[PDB]
Amino acid sequence: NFNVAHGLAWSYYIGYLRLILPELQARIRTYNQHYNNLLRGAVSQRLYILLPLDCGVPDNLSMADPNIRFLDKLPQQTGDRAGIKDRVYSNSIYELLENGQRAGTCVLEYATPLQTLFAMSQYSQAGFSREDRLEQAKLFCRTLEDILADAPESQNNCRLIAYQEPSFSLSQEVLRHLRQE
Amino acid sequence: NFNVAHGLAWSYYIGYLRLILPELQARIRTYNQHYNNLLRGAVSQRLYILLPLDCGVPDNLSMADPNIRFLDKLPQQTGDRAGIKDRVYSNSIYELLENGQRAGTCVLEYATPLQTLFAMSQYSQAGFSREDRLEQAKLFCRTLEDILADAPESQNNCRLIAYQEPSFSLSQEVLRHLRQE
Ligand SMILES: Nc1nc2c(ncn2[C@@H]2O[C@@H]3CO[P@@](=O)(S)O[C@H]4C[C@H](Nc5ccncn5)C[C@@H]4CO[P@@](=O)(S)O[C@@H]2[C@@H]3O)c(=O)[nH]1
Repeated sequence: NFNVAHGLAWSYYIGYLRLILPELQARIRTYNQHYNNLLRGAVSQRLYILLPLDCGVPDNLSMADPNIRFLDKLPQQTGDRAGIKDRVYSNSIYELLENGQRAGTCVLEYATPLQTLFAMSQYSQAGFSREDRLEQAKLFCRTLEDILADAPESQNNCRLIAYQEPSFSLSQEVLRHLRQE
Repeated sequence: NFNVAHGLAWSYYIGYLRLILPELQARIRTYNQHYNNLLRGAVSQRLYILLPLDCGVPDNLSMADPNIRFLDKLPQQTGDRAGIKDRVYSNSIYELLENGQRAGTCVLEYATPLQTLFAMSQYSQAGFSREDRLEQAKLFCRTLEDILADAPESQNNCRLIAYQEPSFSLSQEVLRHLRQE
């Protein structure tokens, strides 16, 4: 089933990352200056993209880790897309708690296509086993990192976080990446 | 490359159609009663989905046909999705002109995944020829009509319009479907 992950990786890039990454640093500037709390840390640059290989994508991040808490939204990006006037691209800023205190602030979300690889394995008519799914989850991440390696839109404004669950802390996995910068 | 279209069809269903179709008749009710012009035709039920097999998806429908004109937006649907608080699902209402007069009003848009099959054929690193693309465009449409055939969310609130360009009128192709109901 090689082609499934390949197509979803190209779709994620073409349909989302190449569209929102060019305007992301500008949107974070705007938030930092005009909407961020005077007394709090600037939102970090770069979109943090969670890639659970078990494809467990909760809709609420706080369900993954209590130490990951919704703070605010960036200014919305809108554009005409395929006959939709003002299609909305929205992103969410999280606080990452270390010892019940804020250790960092970033734009953070899951790669939605993985929620879709999950659903596809659950639907009989899709013909996609749960074995197929760990494999295609890996291929999706690889394909996406190859694409971004050559992408002119990734000018260091995007960070992939791939991880496997065997006590594992997501907030710690994000802070580990966030602190490399 | 069978698996490319298959995955994008399942993604379109899981990631969009199964989420927005259940709440679509309610959203059209609301528009008809509270926002539609007193003196104009009700917006038709059902989401009209354009499926050009040449995968030519302009962002503005008026570029496909001057007789297809943006009228208004439905009320926005929002929900937490994969760590995005209040991700926005937006749809656009078009007037279909026959003889410079309104012959019909419907929620109308292109299947975005086809814009993506187009882009994929244009990018060297995707490894996807323009021959592959007409084939995968056909498979996408088939896979999608099989999915919807069994879908509990498609309770006759969704209409696929597949078409090939060889004078062809899109507004006439939409009015032909719209008038079957
Ligand atoms: N027509 C129409 N189709 C839609 C819409 N929303 C989703 N889909 C389609 O549903 C399938 C799976 O959706 P998913 O969330 S898993 O994947 C998306 C995720 C990412 N896009 C975004 C956008 C905003 N915020 C965050 N990410 C790229 C990827 C492909 O996005 P596309 O636009 S190219 O098409 C998808 C795909 O086929 C919509 O509003 N209109």
